[PDB]
Amino acid sequence: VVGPQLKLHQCGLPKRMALELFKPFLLKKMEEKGIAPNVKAARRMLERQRDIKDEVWDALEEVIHGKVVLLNRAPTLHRLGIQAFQPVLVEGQSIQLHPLVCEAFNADFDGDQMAVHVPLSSFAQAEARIQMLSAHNLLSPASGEPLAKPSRDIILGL
Amino acid sequence: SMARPVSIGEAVGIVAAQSIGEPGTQLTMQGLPRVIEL
Amino acid sequence: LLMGVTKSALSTKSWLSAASFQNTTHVLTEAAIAGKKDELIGLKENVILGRLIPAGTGSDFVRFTQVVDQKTLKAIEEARKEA
Amino acid sequence: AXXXXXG
Amino acid sequence: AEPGIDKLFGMVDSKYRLTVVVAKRAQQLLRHGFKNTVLEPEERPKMQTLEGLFDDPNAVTWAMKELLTGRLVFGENLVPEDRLQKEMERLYPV
Amino acid sequence: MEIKRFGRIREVIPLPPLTEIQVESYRRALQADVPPEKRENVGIQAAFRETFPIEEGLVLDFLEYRLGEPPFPQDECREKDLTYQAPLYARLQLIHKDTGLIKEDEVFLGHIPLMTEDGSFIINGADRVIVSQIHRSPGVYFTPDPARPGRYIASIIPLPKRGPWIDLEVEPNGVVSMKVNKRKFPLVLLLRVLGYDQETLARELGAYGELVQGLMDESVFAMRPEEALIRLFTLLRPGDPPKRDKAVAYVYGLIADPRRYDLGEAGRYKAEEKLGIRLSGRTLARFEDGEFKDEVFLPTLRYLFALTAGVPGHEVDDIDHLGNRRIRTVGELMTDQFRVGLARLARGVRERMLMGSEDSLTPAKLVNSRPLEAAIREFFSRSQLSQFKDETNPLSSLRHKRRISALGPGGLTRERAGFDVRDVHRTHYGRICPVETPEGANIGLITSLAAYARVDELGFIRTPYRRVVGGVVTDEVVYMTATEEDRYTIAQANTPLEGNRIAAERVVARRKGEPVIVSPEEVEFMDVSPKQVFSVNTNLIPFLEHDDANRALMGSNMQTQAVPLIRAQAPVVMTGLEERVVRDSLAALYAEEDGEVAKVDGNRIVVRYEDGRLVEYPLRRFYRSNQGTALDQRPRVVVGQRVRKGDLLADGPASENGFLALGQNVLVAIMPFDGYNFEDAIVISEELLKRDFYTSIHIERYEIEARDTKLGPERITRDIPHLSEAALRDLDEEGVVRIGAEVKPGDILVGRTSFKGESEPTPEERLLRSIFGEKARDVKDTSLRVPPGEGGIVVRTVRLRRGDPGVELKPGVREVVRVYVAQKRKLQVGDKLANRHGNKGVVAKILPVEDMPHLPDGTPVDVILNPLGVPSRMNLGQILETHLGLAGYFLGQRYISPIFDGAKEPEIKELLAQAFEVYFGKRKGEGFGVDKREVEVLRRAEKLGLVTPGKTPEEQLKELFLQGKVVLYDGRTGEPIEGPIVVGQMFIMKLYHMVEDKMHARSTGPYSLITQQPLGGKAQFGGQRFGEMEVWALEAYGAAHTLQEMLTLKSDDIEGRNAAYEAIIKGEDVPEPSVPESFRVLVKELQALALDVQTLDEKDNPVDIFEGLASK
Amino acid sequence: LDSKLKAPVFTVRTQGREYGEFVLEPLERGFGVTLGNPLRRILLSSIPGTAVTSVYIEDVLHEFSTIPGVKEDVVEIILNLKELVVRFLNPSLQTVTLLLKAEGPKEVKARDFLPVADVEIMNPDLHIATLEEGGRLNMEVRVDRGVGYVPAEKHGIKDRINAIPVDAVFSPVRRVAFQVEDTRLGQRTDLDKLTLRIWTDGSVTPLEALNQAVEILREHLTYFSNP
Amino acid sequence: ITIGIDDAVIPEEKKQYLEEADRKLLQIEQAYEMGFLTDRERYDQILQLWTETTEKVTQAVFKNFEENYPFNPLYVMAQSGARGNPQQIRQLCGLRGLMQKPSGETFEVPVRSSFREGLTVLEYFISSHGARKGGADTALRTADSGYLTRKLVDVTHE
Amino acid sequence: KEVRKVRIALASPEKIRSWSYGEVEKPETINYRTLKPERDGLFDERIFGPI
DNA sequence: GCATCCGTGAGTCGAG
DNA sequence: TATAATGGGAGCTGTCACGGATGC
Ligand SMILES: CO[C@H]1/C=C/O[C@@]2(C)Oc3c(C)c(O)c4c(O)c(cc(O)c4c3[C@H]2O)NC(=O)/C(C)=C\C=C\[C@H](C)[C@H](O)[C@@H](C)[C@@H](O)[C@@H](C)[C@H](OC(C)=O)[C@@H]1C
Ligand SMILES: [Mg+2]
Repeated sequence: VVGPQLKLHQCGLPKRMALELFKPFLLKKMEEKGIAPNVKAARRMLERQRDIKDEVWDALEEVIHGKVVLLNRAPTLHRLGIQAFQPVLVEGQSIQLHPLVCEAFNADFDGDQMAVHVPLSSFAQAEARIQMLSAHNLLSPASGEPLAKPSRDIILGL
Repeated sequence: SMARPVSIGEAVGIVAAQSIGEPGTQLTMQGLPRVIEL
Repeated sequence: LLMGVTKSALSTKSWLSAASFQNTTHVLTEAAIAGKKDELIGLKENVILGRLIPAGTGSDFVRFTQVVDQKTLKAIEEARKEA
Repeated sequence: AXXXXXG
Repeated sequence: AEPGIDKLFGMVDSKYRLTVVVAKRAQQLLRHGFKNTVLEPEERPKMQTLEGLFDDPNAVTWAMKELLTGRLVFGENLVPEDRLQKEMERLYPV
Repeated sequence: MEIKRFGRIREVIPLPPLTEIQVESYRRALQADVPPEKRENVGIQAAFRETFPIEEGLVLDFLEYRLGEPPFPQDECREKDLTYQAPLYARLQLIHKDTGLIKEDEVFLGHIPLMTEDGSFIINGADRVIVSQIHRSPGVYFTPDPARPGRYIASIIPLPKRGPWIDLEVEPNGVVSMKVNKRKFPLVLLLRVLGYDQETLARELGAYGELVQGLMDESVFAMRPEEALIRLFTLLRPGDPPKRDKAVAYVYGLIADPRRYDLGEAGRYKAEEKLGIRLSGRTLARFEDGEFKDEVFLPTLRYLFALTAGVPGHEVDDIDHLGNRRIRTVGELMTDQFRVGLARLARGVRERMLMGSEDSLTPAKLVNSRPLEAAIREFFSRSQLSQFKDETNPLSSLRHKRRISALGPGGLTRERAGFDVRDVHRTHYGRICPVETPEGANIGLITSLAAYARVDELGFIRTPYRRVVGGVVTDEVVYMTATEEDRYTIAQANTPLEGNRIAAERVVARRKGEPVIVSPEEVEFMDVSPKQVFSVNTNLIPFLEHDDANRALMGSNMQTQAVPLIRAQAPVVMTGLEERVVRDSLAALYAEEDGEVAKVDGNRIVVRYEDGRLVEYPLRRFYRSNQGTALDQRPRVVVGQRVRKGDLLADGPASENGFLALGQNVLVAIMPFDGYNFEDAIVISEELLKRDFYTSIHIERYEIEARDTKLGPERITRDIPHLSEAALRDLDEEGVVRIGAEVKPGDILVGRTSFKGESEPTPEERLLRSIFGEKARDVKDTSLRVPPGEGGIVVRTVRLRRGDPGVELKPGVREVVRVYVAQKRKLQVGDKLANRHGNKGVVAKILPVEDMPHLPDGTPVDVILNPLGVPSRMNLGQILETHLGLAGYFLGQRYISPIFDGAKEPEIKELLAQAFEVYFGKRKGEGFGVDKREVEVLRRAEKLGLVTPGKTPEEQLKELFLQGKVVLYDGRTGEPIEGPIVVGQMFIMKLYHMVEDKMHARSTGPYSLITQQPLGGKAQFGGQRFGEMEVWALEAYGAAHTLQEMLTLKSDDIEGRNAAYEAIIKGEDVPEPSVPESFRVLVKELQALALDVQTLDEKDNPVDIFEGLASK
Repeated sequence: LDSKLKAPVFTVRTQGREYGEFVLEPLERGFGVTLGNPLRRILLSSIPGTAVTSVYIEDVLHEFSTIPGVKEDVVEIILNLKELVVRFLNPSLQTVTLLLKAEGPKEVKARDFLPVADVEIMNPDLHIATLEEGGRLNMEVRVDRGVGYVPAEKHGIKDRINAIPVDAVFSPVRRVAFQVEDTRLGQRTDLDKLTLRIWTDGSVTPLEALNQAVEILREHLTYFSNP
Repeated sequence: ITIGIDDAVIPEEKKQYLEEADRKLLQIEQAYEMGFLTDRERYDQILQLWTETTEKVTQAVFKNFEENYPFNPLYVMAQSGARGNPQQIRQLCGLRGLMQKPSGETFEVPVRSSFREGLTVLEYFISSHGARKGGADTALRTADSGYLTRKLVDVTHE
Repeated sequence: KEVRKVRIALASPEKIRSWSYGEVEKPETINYRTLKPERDGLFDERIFGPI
């Protein structure tokens, strides 16, 4: 679904998706605070949905801070089929995508789906952030020309 | 992509293949068969 | 000798790559007879083995780079000045 | 069933 | 875009070298509990929580900023590995 | 409200029963209502007639059959997971030749599934539709030789798996060659075997260009039919001894055997018409008076040489022509499999006749039903043409039944399918729809039967045409095959008529598909209606003439995906076909005769007719469809109401007062909104969720079995080890969740405890056990729990148990428990909406009502569509629908605008004018003049050349409203949108692709057995696939460690993934990954292939990746 | 159903008297633009300020005429006069006529205007005109108190036959830009964050400007009192 | 910015260009009658005529837009490059144009209707051939494209 | 050590016998009752390993 | 030298 | 643990686009 509000480097990530994706980190940061005595307690606490509480969301927000995920839309035709975005927790089950990268994925809003991957180590996260960040690739490795550029509504208004 | 010198270690082959392949679905069936022929 | 992309692919040195591409029986038998070794020069090979590919952050060129702060650098410098 | 998603 | 990314791409002969530098530095910071940081207290990256501002938990952010401050030395064959390990352990226990 | 209809076209005949293809095909096949002596030879009757009599000596013969009554009714079959079917009994008589002993008995042949009223089947509890198949009609064809331009290829094709194709070709050397079973041999030889002599072929074929001399061979006529036969047998059968009777038997089996080689009745007729001859049997030759006699080959060779010579009255054939392509319906397919099974039964019967007691044998002791049962069952369960029913809405089922597939057994294989097959042939007109098909791989291979189209007894598709004699159009209708259609000049249906007479001097018509302008003196026939050109889905798109064919396709397809809504409405602009579709799908309940309604209940409707009889109609309520949509009927009448014959009683699913309801009529504004509708995304008003527009009920089935084990029995129980009362709160005494309890992910639907596998406690477990002093229980908790992302209210529980009346399960299973969970889904971001014109999008934003663009009178709009979606796609139908929709919004009336005959611009403008009066004159009467904002907007529109300068504000507002545009205020500002905006009612549907179903994520989960990699699918809580192309992506980015993570740490490196997880939860960075298990598997597989895979170092000295475990 | 709401925290960020940023968070859904738009309208349109309405220059017949001895044409001087920021220290004073006389090789700035009682020139270094040898400039400018923006052709005021009406920019506010960003308090992610940005000429500070704006609005809410 | 049905503007010039065309058609027809032109010659001439006519009415639509209605939504979206190209817009306000037989041969009788005026059943069915062929093209070429990409990757990957 | 190379070659019958932990002399898989591997069968624990 | 035969290829994720 | 019994059946059909091997 298109977020208009997203900065070029950002993507809307559903809360539950992020919770499950980042789950070990969330357990760790839950033990770091007083939310749970230990890891296992935290996991058993997250297992049921009616056991979920306010503090855990702020905890998750602390967890994902500075981190990025990878968005990929099949088919991946060229390098930009995967791009790195800083996740922003959103209400709803839909992933929010930034308009300018659409042309790069050949994505539109008619019901296309995308996949999220979480790079784990410091190395992978560094690679993602420096090399694969959407805002960092502005030009076609193919033609050299601009890749993320105004289209549709934007060009219209301007 | 960066409009500057290529960084050593950049994998060129995959980039070339992808760059040639991506527009391929915009060519019909002298078009795509000519490309494959070449 | 000019050969098309497929034959050129199958004709490469790395038998892992050729075997992953196509004509698996042919490639593999011709590799087994001659007792071929795969030096793992290309990407596909190391991908199959699950190693760090020889490109980007996995290129020998930039991968051995070290980083150190001036404090620790000078401490180690004094350790070197002692001996 | 395929293309951009009629069915 | 990562803050001052252009300068970082300027610092190195290859972008991937920058990547390796930042990753390694970040691992150092994680392992030594941030004690080894070259950043003054006022330069510390901040995460804004419910209570107030706190230290940014993200190691990579730190490493990139440290790198921007020019207070780091990066290159091949600076010091033998076990020596660097033992020394960093000496100055900053873990 | 008043429904105003447009159009001047008068339909002579209505649409035929839409399911007639299915129902009439199957009925024709079974003849269950026909008394045995009156049965025509067709279908299973014909199968019996072919198989019997059986010889070799004893003789088993066929008399008649009978089909009994179903052991269980349809609903009961659906619930008990049975098959709705009737017993098949067969009267046979065993006859000993010598003894003269005759024994007559009725043997039980197993069961034949019955077709339900709506034209579907129930197989093993599931609703299945048998999809009719399109193929190449049997007969004789002549097609141009691709290599040799001057020459041709003759082909003789029988029914599928009814025996081999035959190719007659004139070779470069001059001899005429025949190809059978991929064997080329001179046709002369076969001609000699048939008993032809050189004289006969000389006088018959002599008139030609001396191609006949290529058929002239002296060595062939130098041998009698016997010698020629043995010669041919030696030619076709290398290594097989050339015995006389064996040769006669083989060649007879290949050519003259009706039991083996069979042309269709279609092939019969077609061969007759093409070759200009008359066939006795359905074979190519006969065995008569000890020898062979030729029916076919000589006429065929004659026509071939006559085509080669250039003789007038001889032509090639179009295999894409619908005169040359036919349809095998349900009955023909089922009968085919029945014939196969019967053949197997005959083989078994003979085998049983050879040995065994030769005195005492009965038809019961000879006949085993097993092959026939296994055959029919194979067809209904595993055939590609037997398909899980599409139940999404009634239109889905109806369309599914009308599907024409080129795939399946004997049919085409895609990736083998060319462009010519997928093309729309000129003869598709009135027969197969040019529009409705898939976008993807199957395009042109799967199609839809046209609305007025019919399938004849021969299996060819026919379309109706009105007779025209001397410029007078009669009411006499004639259905034609494409071949017969080619013979006439057929005028278009929109051509002017005064009374029954053609009112135009120049009339548009067709000759062999080619458009031609003729005089009324020349017109033989005229189109029944434009409706006949398209399918049922396509016929539901109003203003279709304004839509590009591709978007028409998209909308057409998309209607099938419409989800039944609790509030669902009929479209404001209909095609007039909305009612028939509901009526034929048997979704809605109707009145059988005239009468009075005695009772009205939510569960039932009781009706007294003129017959004085009380007929009670029960209502299906909240049943789960195959696609999970809730199919329920609701009563539309009241106590005492008088009802004539055919009046509506209960409203089916996706139906409003008898009209087809696929969605809601919402008030739309077409303007860009803050990038929220960017790239086909859609913005909706929260007022839609408030009043429950686009809200749908969905039901999901959960099933669990408790069985007997060698470790002890599983049991459904409320007693679950290590669980609190908090977790057992909603569980009843037996352990089954109660009806009406709300269940969320993690909840227990059904409790179950399984005896633990034999377990050696790890030392830590033993020590901890000593510390807490608690016995380790013998049973563990296997209880069926609500999957992630699922949940709802529990509306039903079914419990079956072994040792209970009427209940027997599969061996080893003690009990089966089912829980039905229904959830009520509102609309939410990520759900897919679409119109009928091919505009499709996902709701990207739900704004509060105050943010929504509104009319001057304070009325907000439900949906904001993006204008950018219109021009590129070229579907203008939605625009007109919107305009007329605006009119209908203010006049409070709906419309019917049939395709190609419908409301045109001027009439829409009149309606919009009246609407303007209602929308404005009221306001003037209310004592409110023109707003300042309306002045600004009017200045703008005046600059845009939209309105004529100098007019009063009211006049210009009317001018805009007539163009379908109104003044709109932005809800956030209060300022007007600088231009006037197009606003109006549009019919939009909620498609079955819903974000609630599709969203999934996983950290860690189950892994595969051999590969040790994460499972696929959301149901399995598996991971996303990172494929070759994603790997290429990462490589091009040159992210090495990310890629290495994907290849190792995240999947299939055991030690690595365990270590990584432990590290992350500990707060430690992830460890260096190791060798992925799938490579170890590769190595071992290669070793199993007798190849040695050695991982070395740079020293060429072996490195052991198995860590010694594999080496002695 | 049962609702809790905390009073938002007003955040101020100011650079000199020329600019400021204003952040109000958290706000209830939709209330970002509910307060935002009105204040924008009120700020630009209704905030009290001073402008140059009319100007007379000796030996100058009309607006597009050229002045011998001066490089800028009359039009360019009128423009420079539009950017003059004049502050009235006395609330009683509705109008002033500022006289300026100069000649010779000198570049006239806003300082050269002869001082008037309770009239402060905020931008004395502002450029008006440059004169060469033999060039003369004799002018009188009419400064009135007013609100918003009034074009010359709208007021059409003249003290003299040769006096030229000038488009009067009264608004001390040069620009208002506001944006509402989604921010979260605890569980709810949609809660509104209002960020407001205001430009001024220095005569009235942005904080003063916004306070005046909310006062005008609040007073209007009292107009619903007595029928 | 919006789209009403009146926003597709059928130029007057169209009618003229049609009548003239008809006239020329007749001329060519006469040329066939007396045997000056062969069948294929006449066919080619008619095709050329209709091609040039189509071009002409496209230019007529766009000139009408440029001069008379510069802010007309179709024209705006086209010119800005936000949506649409001259041919599509021409189909909207102009004539639909020449149509292909399933064989690839072109019909002599072009659709004279815009999507605004609306097509006639025979016209629609005539066009469906083209639509189907195009759609099948799109569906079939994805596979071969993919195959090519894979071959290229495998040959260049080291 | 680090793996820098991968070699493939024809395996000698002696090498094949060297890999093998035993010969499978029986077609049997597991027992129809105990559901445990048979002796000298494809699943035998004697050869391939402990379950 | 040039017709002819046999084997091997023929897009991606999703659900199934 | 003993009349004598002595050569099997099903094929399965609208793809090219070929590559190198094999054949007058
Ligand atoms: C048993 O057949 C299976 C495949 C056999 O293999 C193959 C090789 O032969 C066929 C035949 C003979 C067909 O006609 C197919 C067909 O018409 C398809 C798609 C296919 O792939 C078809 C296949 C094959 O792939 N397109 C449609 O039908 C479209 C135009 C409308 C209906 C869509 C709904 C969603 C379905 O109807 C669905 C409810 C379900 O019924 C099918 C998905 C069914 O799956 C099952 C469980 O029944 C398929 C067809
Ligand atoms: Mg899409």
